[PDB]
Formats: sequence, C-alpha cells, structure tokens
Amino acid sequence: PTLPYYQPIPGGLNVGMSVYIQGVASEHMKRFFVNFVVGQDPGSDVAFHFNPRFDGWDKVVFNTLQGGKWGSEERKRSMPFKKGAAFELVFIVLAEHYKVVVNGNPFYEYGHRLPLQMVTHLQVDGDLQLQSINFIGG
Repeated sequence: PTLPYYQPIPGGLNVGMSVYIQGVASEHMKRFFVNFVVGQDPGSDVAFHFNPRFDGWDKVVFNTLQGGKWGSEERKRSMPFKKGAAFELVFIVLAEHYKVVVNGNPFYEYGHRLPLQMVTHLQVDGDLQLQSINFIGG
C-alpha cells in the first residue's frame, strides 16, 4: 500500500476485530498517525487518533475528533517506535477500548468516545513506509 492510505474497513469496525499494520518508521520521522475515521467526507469525525511524536519528549498522543473539535488528549510518554526501524502495530478492538500492541508489547488501552460501529475507514499517513495493512477477525 501507498501513502497516504485512506481505505474502507471491510464490513466496518466490529468488536473482536484486529487491525495489523506492518511498516517502517522513517529515518527522519517526526510524526505519523493512524485514524479510525467516521466516513470519507471532508471534516469527518475521527473516533480514534493514534499519533506517535518525536518532537520534544518522545511520546504517543491519543485523541478523538468530534464535530470539528479535538477532545482531551491522552498521552503516553514512551516511544515504542524507532527511526528507521520496522514495526508491527496492532489494534485489538474490544468492547471497552482499543487495545494497542506494538512489536508484541501491550502499549495502551484507549476507551471508546465515539461508538466503534460508526467507524468506516482507516487512515494512515506521515513519516513512515507501509508494508502491509490487514484486517483480522471481522
């Protein structure tokens, strides 16, 4: 797949589903993001925004965009990615939260703010190369 990636999730998002992303973080990475998006119209809500950042104290930001407004940011001050390194990024969709697993290590649990069944698309962009995106357990 090529970037930017913005594709429908087959059968929409459901509990039990996993999203498995294999990529390589850019040698020159500042940020990238993975968005679980409600539709493909301009100004679509983002149920879940997953945003690793190397600017400043290395961290990952988690948020929701609803009605044009970013919510209260959640943050984990730990960077499971590495500039120039291949990664395995898994989102396990559970009833209570998205469980994020990076290179086999449980990383974060992001509680649902928008109903997960409203999600139609996965969007991925930023400072990385994409090797594959797979939807499992749909």
